[PDB]
Amino acid sequence: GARQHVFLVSEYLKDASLMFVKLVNPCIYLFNMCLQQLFEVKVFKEKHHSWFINQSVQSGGLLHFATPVDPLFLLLHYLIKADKPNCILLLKLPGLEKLLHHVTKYYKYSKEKTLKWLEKKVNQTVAALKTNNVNEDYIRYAHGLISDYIPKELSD
Amino acid sequence: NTGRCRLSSPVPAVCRKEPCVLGVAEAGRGPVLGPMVYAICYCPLPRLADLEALKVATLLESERERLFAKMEDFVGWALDVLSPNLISTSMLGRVKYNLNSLSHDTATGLIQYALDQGVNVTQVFVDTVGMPETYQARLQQSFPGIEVTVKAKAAALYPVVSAASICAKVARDQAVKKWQDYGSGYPNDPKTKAWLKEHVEPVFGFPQFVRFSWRTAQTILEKEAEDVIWEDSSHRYFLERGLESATSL
Amino acid sequence: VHLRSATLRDAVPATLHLLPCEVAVDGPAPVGRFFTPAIRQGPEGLEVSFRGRCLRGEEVAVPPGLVGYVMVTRFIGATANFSRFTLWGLETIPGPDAKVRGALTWPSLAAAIHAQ
Repeated sequence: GARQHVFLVSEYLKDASLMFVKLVNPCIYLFNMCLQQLFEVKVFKEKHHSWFINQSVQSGGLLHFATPVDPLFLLLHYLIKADKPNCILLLKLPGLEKLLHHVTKYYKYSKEKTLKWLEKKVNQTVAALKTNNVNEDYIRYAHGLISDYIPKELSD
Repeated sequence: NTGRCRLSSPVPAVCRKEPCVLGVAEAGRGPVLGPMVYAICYCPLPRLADLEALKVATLLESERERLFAKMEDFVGWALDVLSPNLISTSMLGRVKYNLNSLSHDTATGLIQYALDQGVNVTQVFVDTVGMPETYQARLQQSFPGIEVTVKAKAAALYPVVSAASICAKVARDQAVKKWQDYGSGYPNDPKTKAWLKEHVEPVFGFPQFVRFSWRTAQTILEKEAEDVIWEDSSHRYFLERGLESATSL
Repeated sequence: VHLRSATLRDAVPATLHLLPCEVAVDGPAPVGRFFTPAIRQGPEGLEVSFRGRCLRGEEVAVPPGLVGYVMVTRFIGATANFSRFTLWGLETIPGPDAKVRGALTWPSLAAAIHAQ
């Protein structure tokens, strides 16, 4: 038969009170139009696994996750190339200008502001590593987590 | 019962006091279909004259049912029927536990059972297929206090083994009659080969009654049924979690 | 790809099993004919068998505050919805430090990573 996808979407996507686009990786994304928010896609691919959906088989054992994303990482590639396809709809969302004033009518990229903003996320992920309890030594561990979402991490 | 199944007759008063003799013989070792049974027979040493009349050397299905009825005051029995799913799971498990070692651990179990019930066993007879030298030494080391004897001609040599063989053969027949057109059940039979091929599921394969562990059962699955691959045929965080960034959708 | 919330709100419940083996070709399978009547409730979860191999199962629920969906294909409609899935392991139930168990801890961690 046809191809099936096992997803784990956020609870608020059920009520009406969404589109999937292939945007360039900063290092597939889901975006809302009615609610205005950007989400990333993550697939769980383990060697030797297959699903048994009701009365049908699905090889691979792929588990997709609809997890939120801060647009500051996605929109960063647009001003990273200067140093000093579906990308158009990605930026044009309410409350973007106030969000822009952390990294970058006129808009200019800054390194000093980006360095302070990235240093706050490391201290923000260190608490998640303390809440979810991931196996201080957390400094390099929390730094390595943001490195999978930005290419400037090599310089940081 | 779960995997295997043990059916037993109550221990007769004579067995617990007078010195007894045990016999071990199997039925259903070679078929791809159905379960495997193991039966033991025990009688006091002076009552060997009575069993001398109900001993073979072959016997027909009607005659074996008749012989089983006579054995059923001094003669005691115990069965051990291993399901075809249990046989499939024993051999196909992550650690290979061959039919030879599966059959022989079922033999030592029933002998222990008789010793656990209180039967005054002094000597044990065993029926094998090929070399008994390695089989005798293993059962002699397991039961050091009793004289263990293993022979391939045991069923034709002693009446205790023939009675234990009739009990294993009738139980094997009763079990397949309870399930009931395949033929005999053995891989060599062309009617059996024809039945298996007509009962193959692309995802699942054969039912519980089919011993998958057999080379005959494993070959057919590779042709008709779908290919199934098992466990044996920073970047560090996601590699340890088995997660990766999506690009497929 | 794009799809409404009406299909996500009117999706019938589903039964899911995560096998530790891969079944190469997708399509219909008679689960309720072979796998379902084979399932045995034990002290160490559930026990069934596939291709003559003993499997030990354990019921694994969707992370707190989330819901599981099964999508089929631009528009990709949700054919069904679930709250839990049966996790299976070869000979013994999959341990606490399994790759499947690790990925479920992610949205709880991800809720504080992308925080404002």
